[PDB]
Amino acid sequence: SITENTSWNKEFSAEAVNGVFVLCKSSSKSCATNDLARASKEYLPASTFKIPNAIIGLETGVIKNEHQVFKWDGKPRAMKQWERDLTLRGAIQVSAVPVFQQIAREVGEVRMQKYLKKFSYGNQNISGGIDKFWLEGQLRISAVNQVEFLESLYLNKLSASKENQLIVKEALVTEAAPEYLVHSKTGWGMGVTPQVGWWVGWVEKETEVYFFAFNMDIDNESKLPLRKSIPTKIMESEGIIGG
Amino acid sequence: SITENTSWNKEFSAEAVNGVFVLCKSSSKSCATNDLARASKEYLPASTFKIPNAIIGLETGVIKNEHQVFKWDGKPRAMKQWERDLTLRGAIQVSAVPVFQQIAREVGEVRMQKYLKKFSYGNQNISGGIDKFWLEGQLRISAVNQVEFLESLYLNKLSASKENQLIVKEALVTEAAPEYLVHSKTGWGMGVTPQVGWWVGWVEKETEVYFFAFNMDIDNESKLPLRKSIPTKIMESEGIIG
Ligand SMILES: *C(=O)[C@@H]([C@@H]1N=C(C(=O)O)[C@@H](S[C@@H]2CN[C@H](C(=O)N(C)C)C2)[C@@H]1C)[C@@H](C)O
Ligand SMILES: *C(=O)[C@@H]([C@@H]1N=C(C(=O)O)[C@@H](S[C@@H]2CN[C@H](C(=O)N(C)C)C2)[C@@H]1C)[C@@H](C)O
Repeated sequence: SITENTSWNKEFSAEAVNGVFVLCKSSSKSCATNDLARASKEYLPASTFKIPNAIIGLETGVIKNEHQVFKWDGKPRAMKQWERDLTLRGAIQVSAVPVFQQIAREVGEVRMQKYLKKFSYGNQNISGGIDKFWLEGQLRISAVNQVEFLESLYLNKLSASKENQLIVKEALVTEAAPEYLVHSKTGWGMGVTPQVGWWVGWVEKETEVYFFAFNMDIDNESKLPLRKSIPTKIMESEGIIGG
Repeated sequence: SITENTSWNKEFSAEAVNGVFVLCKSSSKSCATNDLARASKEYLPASTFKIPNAIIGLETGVIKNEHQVFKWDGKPRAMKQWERDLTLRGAIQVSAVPVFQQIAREVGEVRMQKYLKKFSYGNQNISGGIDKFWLEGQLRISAVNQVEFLESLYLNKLSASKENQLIVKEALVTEAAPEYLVHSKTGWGMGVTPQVGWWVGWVEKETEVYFFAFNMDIDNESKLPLRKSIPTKIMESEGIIG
């Protein structure tokens, strides 16, 4: 149920990219990858962890509803993009880590641990501090596991209410056309070596659905756009993205 | 306390059309329009009815859940874009009336009437045949009432499950950026005279929300793009777009 698509490393060679793409039609029982070994290798989730963190935040009541506004207290934040009040969708889409760090502290270790067990989320290792484990701690997850987790979310089959799964799904829409709809989330983990870049999500086109996860080593910061463009080119070539 | 902004009319006269835009910031208690009278006048909803129809289809269980596929039976349809299997978002986004006429049939008049009452939807008149009333029947709704209805949907305050309100909201997304999200639906009602063009929806911009509803008299298909361009120009003047 996972096959190595040699037809794909051609897209990684031009930019000298060490990375993996996993692409599954309908279910995680029909996947292909450019690299079987790397597909199952676990990497720091970085900002992709905002997807389970948001679901857990809602399930525990730490996050009130999709209308909650996370107010900026005026204190300097690492990125200018974070120095403003944010909705839940805004916090996710601009990757506002201080909002999610506060959410993780309020969830707490015991509940965080349990929910990552219920979600089968990577190595389920939350060592390194309740507000740091997905940034520079021990949590690790593979591209295959990402696509299993997102398929569950799409189907409302995670161990969470359908309502809370639906709230997080709308928060992840990144491209909307009358032809197709994309839900997705990037990551850049600078707290590990090599640094890791992610783009994960799913595409609904016509009456089909494709789940994907991409990660790569980030050799330098100017390579960051490849985390979306390489998988985008692959999916465009297969007809998955595009009208 | 809806306010009249007469300067907005320049956008209609620039394009030789008659119509109304209603725009509200935060809630339906802070609204402005170019034409106070027309803002409250009721017009056939046409394809904008797919919003309540979708919600009612899910509430009644006619639509199983968000992943329902509406299979095309091979019989010819009025638009080639409807001759295919469609998801709920697909059917809404291409305005596939045959899908919604089958939903309305299965819902039935008694349940359709009950929900339009709960939703305070226009004159709630579903005379005209169960699969025709919003296309050539007696149903009529104003721009103000569309904004009130969509405000209730945004807030999950319609008389339907939160889940089903969320499902239809995702089906209505038409533009997405990290801090800017648009949910919207067009309409063209040619089963009435004059014909009516609509665009209704709401914009979530940073932490603010703006609800809107636009309609205009349509001679024919050629003026349909104005349903988006006139609202876009007014909302730009209000600082919402850029
Ligand atoms: C997540 O993995 C980490 C964050 N992801 C980043 C990235 O993808 O560049 C940055 S935050 C960045 C601020 N400008 C961007 C934006 O506003 N949009 C793309 C909408 C995102 C950061 C390193 C971290 C939070 O773990
Ligand atoms: C609804 O008001 C009516 C429909 N609205 C139409 C319109 O706005 O032109 C047409 S269907 C139209 C065909 N192409 C459009 C589209 O976005 N795609 C093909 C992607 C949809 C129709 C008269 C009616 C169904 O009530």
